[PDB]
Amino acid sequence: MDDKELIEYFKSQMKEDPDMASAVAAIRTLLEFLKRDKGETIQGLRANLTSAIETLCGVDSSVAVSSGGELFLRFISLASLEYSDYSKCKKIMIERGELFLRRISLSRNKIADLCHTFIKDGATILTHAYSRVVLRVLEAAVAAKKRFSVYVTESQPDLSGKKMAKALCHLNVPVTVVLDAAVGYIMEKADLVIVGAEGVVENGGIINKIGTNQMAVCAKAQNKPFYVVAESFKFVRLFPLNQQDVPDKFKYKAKEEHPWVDYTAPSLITLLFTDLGVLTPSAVSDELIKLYL
Amino acid sequence: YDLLDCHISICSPQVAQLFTDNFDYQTRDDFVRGLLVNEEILGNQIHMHVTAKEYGARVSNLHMYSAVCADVIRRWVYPLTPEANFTDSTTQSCTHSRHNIYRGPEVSLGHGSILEENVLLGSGTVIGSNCFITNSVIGPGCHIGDNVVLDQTYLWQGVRVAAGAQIHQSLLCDNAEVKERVTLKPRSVLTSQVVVGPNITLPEGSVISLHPPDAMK
Repeated sequence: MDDKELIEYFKSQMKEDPDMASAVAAIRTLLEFLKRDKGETIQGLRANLTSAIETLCGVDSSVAVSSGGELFLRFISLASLEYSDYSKCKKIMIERGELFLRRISLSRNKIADLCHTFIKDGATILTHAYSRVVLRVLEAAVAAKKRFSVYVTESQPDLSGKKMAKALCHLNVPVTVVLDAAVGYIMEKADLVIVGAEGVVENGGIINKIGTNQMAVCAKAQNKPFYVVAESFKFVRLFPLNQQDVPDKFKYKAKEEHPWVDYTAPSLITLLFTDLGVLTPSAVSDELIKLYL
Repeated sequence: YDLLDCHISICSPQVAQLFTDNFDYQTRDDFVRGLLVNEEILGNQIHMHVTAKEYGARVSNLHMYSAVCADVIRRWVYPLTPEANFTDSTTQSCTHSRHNIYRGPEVSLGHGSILEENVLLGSGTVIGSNCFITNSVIGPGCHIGDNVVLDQTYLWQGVRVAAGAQIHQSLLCDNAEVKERVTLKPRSVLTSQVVVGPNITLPEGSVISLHPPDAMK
């Protein structure tokens, strides 16, 4: 099928269910594209898949999409070169893709189960922007008879924090909203910091919504732990050194341009909660190599 | 004059004989006094050993009962704390926290409640909102309302307390009940199944029991 069908299917899948990330939609679109092929040679199919991934990347500019596409491409073909009939190989790869899609969807519950035991009783928690996995973690924590208070940030320019505040108020939890310029003023009362992630880099740092770097520095100045929640399919191969090493195709969405993302160094992070387990920033270098088979 | 009695002694078989020859002896004090008075012959001397770095006590009335309970809570007798669970019972387990706070299993807590220090909660207890409990022991399976103040009190199993109450230094037995707008002054005792009505204020030293008032009204 052509690119117009690809874009239409992608947008329809995104719009049908709001509780879904871009990566899952991209993976489902790629699987549907795989099921609608007619070729006879493997590398022609490889070229078609690469072109499809490249076209899909141009619509939405997020880090997770490209990494998910690459992981899907190199995970689908562990053993598909044995027989001489195209049909058997195609069936085997379709089965492998279905298995991969099945295995993708169990990460959030594992993350919540591993992370909910780090919250004390009667504690104040700071957070930035909106993230669904953090909400799941908090739901699991409140299901275990614990009490805490939450501070959130308005997170300009789209006021994303108020949405998370409204979602939190539905679970009768004390939640308050502060300004974007009062983070350092309010760090005094906090006890721990939990944020989401948009991509994990080779040296252990992260890429996230603009405004995380200053919060991390302020928390480091007063010796507060910094926790990160992420997923396996968000691992990318990149080794930035400063703020200007980030590729420009991720900074500006499709100074005065207001870049949307920023990078945080591994020396300001305490622990990482992934579906692979609990890893210090030093083990990410090995785990990324092992993952990229 | 700086010795505390533990009521623990090491006795020889001969002691038994001395309790059959003298038909009038009835306690240990009588035996000690008789031995210390008659210094003629046989089985005369008595010795004492004094310790300094261990613990030992006996319970004989309410005052010493309260003192011993307070000493036990604060880990003064420790090979044995509430966390140890030396009884090997499945219904008596707890977790230790800061400021000497012990929490049993499944116990639920409301919003705004504050526990100061030296508190024990049994399994199944339910607590409302905006309470204040200090230096108290609560048995298993008790229901407590809202805006309740407990200070140096002791509650046993299956006791229900209504909202808006103030209690100080009192003991409650099994299956007691207290209605609303009740204030118990220090040193109050309630026996089994005793119920106290609302809008009352008992004076100090009150004792209430379901048995005949002084041994059908």
